[PDB]
Amino acid sequence: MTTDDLAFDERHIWHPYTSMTSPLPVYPVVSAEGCELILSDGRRLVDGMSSWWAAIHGYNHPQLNAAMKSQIDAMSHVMFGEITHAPAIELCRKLVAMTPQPLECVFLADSGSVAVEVAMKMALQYWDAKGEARDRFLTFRNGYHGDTFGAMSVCDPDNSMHSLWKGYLPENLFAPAPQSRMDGEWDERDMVGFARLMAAHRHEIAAVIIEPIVQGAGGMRMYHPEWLKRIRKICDREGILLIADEIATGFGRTGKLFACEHAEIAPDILCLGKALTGGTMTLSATLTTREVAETISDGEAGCFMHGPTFMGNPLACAAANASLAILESGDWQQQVADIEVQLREQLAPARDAEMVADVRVLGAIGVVETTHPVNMAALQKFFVEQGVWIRPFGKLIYLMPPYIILPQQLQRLTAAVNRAVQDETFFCQ
Amino acid sequence: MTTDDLAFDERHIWHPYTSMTSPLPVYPVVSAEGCELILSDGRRLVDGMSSWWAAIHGYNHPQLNAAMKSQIDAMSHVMFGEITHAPAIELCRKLVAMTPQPLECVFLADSGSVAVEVAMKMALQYWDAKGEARDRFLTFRNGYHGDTFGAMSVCDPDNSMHSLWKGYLPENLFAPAPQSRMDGEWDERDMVGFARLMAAHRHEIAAVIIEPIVQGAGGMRMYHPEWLKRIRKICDREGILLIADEIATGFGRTGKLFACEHAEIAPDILCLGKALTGGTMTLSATLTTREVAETISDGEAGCFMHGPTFMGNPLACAAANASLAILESGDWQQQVADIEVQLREQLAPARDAEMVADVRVLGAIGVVETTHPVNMAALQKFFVEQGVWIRPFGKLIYLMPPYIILPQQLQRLTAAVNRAVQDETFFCQ
Ligand SMILES: *Cc1c(COP(=O)(O)O)cnc(C)c1O
Ligand SMILES: *Cc1c(COP(=O)(O)O)cnc(C)c1O
Ligand code: NA
Ligand code: NA
Ligand code: NA
Ligand code: NA
Repeated sequence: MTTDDLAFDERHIWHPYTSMTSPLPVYPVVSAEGCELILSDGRRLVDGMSSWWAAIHGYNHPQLNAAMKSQIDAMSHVMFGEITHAPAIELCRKLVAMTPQPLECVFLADSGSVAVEVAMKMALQYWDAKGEARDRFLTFRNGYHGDTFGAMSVCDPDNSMHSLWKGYLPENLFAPAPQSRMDGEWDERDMVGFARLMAAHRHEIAAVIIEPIVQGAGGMRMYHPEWLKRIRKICDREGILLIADEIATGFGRTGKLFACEHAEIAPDILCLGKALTGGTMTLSATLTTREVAETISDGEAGCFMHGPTFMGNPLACAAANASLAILESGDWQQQVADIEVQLREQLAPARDAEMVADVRVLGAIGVVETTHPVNMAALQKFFVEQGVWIRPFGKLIYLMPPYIILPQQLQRLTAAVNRAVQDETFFCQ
Repeated sequence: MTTDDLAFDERHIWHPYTSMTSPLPVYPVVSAEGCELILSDGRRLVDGMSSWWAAIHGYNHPQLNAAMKSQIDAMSHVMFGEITHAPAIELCRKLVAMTPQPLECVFLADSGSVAVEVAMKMALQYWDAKGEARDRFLTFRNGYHGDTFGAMSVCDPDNSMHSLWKGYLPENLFAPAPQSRMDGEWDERDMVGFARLMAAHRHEIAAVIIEPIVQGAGGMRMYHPEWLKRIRKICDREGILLIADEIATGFGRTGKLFACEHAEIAPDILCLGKALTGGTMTLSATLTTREVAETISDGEAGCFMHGPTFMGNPLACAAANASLAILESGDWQQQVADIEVQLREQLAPARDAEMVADVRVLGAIGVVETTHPVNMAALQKFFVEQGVWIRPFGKLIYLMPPYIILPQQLQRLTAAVNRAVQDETFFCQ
C-alpha cells in the first residue's frame, strides 16, 4: 500500500461506524501470521482482538489454509436451492452433535445479523402458525445482536441511536440489564424489572433473546449464570421461546464450548457465527428444535420463509469444518483456562489505576473499563507503537486474543493496557 | 457423498425456502468446473442458473482460484475497524471508476439483503440529519430486495407473505407493477398510480427503491427504460433519494454493465452483490454520493451507523477484483449480446406451447412463464435427466447461464425448457 492508496481509502472507503467527513486514521495491514498482523511498513503487532472474537486460531493457520484451498479446487460455491454437498452436511453434522440435544435443525446464513434475523423470523412464523398473536420480543438492556433492522430492534436503545429510527423501528420490551456479576452474588432484586415486564406482556411475547453470560458490543459485561436458569424456567412455563445469541460467546470463548453451559441450560433457538469459521470469512448458523422446525413448516407458508443467495457456501463451510476440527482436539480447553489465569493475574494491578472503574475476566476475555472514554486515535496510536493490536471502544479497553497466543505475547498486550490506563493522557472529557 | 449423508441432510439441514416436515428432493454436487456441475454419481449437468446470477465467469475459473489462493496466503481475513488493506482499497477503486460519477463513497457489506439494509439506513439517517420527517419508502410491486426485515419491507407484499408479518414489518408505499415492457410502447397511463402515490406522500418519502429494468426473483419481468428516466426527475425535483438495487442486474447481466445505463440515469445510492465476486463467496457493496455520505456524517450520530464484523473481508475482496478484472477485458458485452441472440432464437418455439403464458429475453436472461405452477420435484427431476441444471420457480422457467457458455451448451438448456412446457405433465393445475 502506497501514499495514494491510503488517500483513496480515507476519501471513498467507509469503515465500521465511521464518518466520511471526519475519519480517524487506520493502519495498513498487508498480511498476518500466528498471533500477529503485519503493517505495510513491516511492523508486527501482536493481535489482541482476534479480529473481533472470530480468529480463535490466529491467522494463516495451516489447517485452515489447506481446507480452504482444497474446497476451492472442487468448487468454492454452488447454489443450495436445491442442491446439497459434502461440506454443508459435515458442517451441520458437527453443529448438531456439539450443541444441546434438542437443537438439531439447521439454517446456515451469511452473517451474524442475518442469522439473528432468522431466529427472530422463526419465532414469529412459529406463533403465526400456532394461531397465537405474539409479535413482541423481550431482551436485556446493553444487548447487541446486529445492525440489520430486525436485529437493530433488539439492541440497546441508548447504545444504538434508536432515536435515529424513532418511527421506523418497531417497539420492543427491554428489561433492566443483569446487575449480578458472573462469579458474584445473586441478588433476588435483580429479577423485578424483568418479572414485571413478563407480567404485563406475558400474553404478547413471542420470544426472549439475550447474549448468554457475556454482553459483548453493548459493554463487555459479564452477568451471573443464575440469570439464564431463571430465564429458561419462565420460558418453559410460558411456552414463549428462548433465543440464545452465542455469535460472540460461541465455541468456548468463555471457558465453556457454548456460554449457555454456564447455567446448564439450552435455548429454544441458538444463533452462531464469527468464531464459527475460525475468522476466515463470513458464515452464520441458526439452530432450533424439530418441533419449531415443523410447527413453522406446517404453517400457512408451507416453509420457513428465508433463503439467501449464498446459503451453504461450500468454501465457508470448509473453513468451518476445519475450525471445528481444531476444537474437537479439545486443546482449546486449557488454552483458554491458561489465558484466563494470566488475564485475571496481569490485569489485577489495573484496578488500582485512577482511571479504571472495573476489571473483569471470564475465559479468554479480559475487560478493563475506564471512568472516561478513551482518546481513540491517541490510544490507538500508542498501542501500535507498542507493537500490539488492541481496538478500544468508549470506556472499554479489552483483550480477546487467539487461543494460540504465547504467554510472552499475552504479556505485551496486558502490559500495554496497564501502561495505557495509568495516565490521563489518552482519555477525554 | 454417502446414503446416510443424504439422509442426514433431509432431516437436519434447511434449504432456501423449504419445509422440514416434507422437503422435496435435492441433488448432491461434489464439484464443478466451467459451465458444468458434477453429481456424486459422476453425472454432469450444464449450468443454466449461474448459481442464481452470481457465477458469471462459470465455475473453477483459473483467474478466480489463484487470486483467492494468493490472498489466502497473505491473509483471508483481518478486521476493518479501523485497519485497511490492499484487497478492499482496490475493490472500491474499481467500483467508483466503473459506476456513474456521483457515486464515489463505498460501504462494503456481506450480502445483498444486508446491502439493502444499508441503503435504507443511509436514506433514513440522511433525512434525520436534515431535520426532515421522512421514514417512508416508495417501491414497485413485484420487486424483490432481500429476506431481512428492512429489505422484506419493500418486497412484493403478496409474493412475500406480508400477512405473516402483519404489523412488525413497516408498511411502505407500493406502486402497481410497471406495465410497459422492455422494448415496447411507452403508455402514459403507466404513470398514474405512481404519480398519485407520490402525490399524496411527496412529503413523507425518504426514498424510492426499485430494481432497475429487471424485476428479479419476484417475476423475471422486464420493464421499459422510460420508467427509470421519469423516476429520476420526480426524485430530483422532489429531492427525494433514489435507490437502485443492482444486486441482480449489475455487472452486465442485461447487456450493459449496470442496468441504469439503459436509461442513462444514475441513482443516489446503488446496491451491488451476487456477481460482484464471480459467485465464489458472499460479498456486498453499497455506494452513494458525497452529498449523502457527508450529510449523514454531519448528523447527530457522527458516523453512518453500520459496520459488519467481517466488513472489507480481504478474501472476498480479492475474489471480486479478479472477477471485475475479467470484465475489464470487455468480452462480456458480445458474449452476453450473443447469448441474447440464442435465447431469442431457440426460445421462440415456446410461444406455441400450450403451457406458456409469456416468452421474454433480455441479455443472458431467458424467461418462459407458464400458465400454471411448475411441478418443482417433477420438473426439477426431468432437467437433471436432461443433463442440465435449471431451477424453476412458481410459474417461471428461466435461464441465466455463465457468459462463457458454449453455443452447444446453451442449446441444451433451451431445448430442455422447450420440451418441458409442451405437455401438462410437469405442472400442477
Ligand atoms: C458480532 C455480533 C453480532 C453481529 O454479526 P455481524 O457479522 O456483525 O452481522 C450479532 N450478535 C452478537 C452477540 C455479536 O457478538
Ligand atoms: C438476490 C437479491 C437480493 C438478495 O441478496 P442476498 O444475498 O440473497 O441476501 C436483494 N436484491 C435483489 C434485487 C436480488 O436479486
Ligand atoms: Na445438538
Ligand atoms: Na410443510
Ligand atoms: Na462511481
Ligand atoms: Na462528523
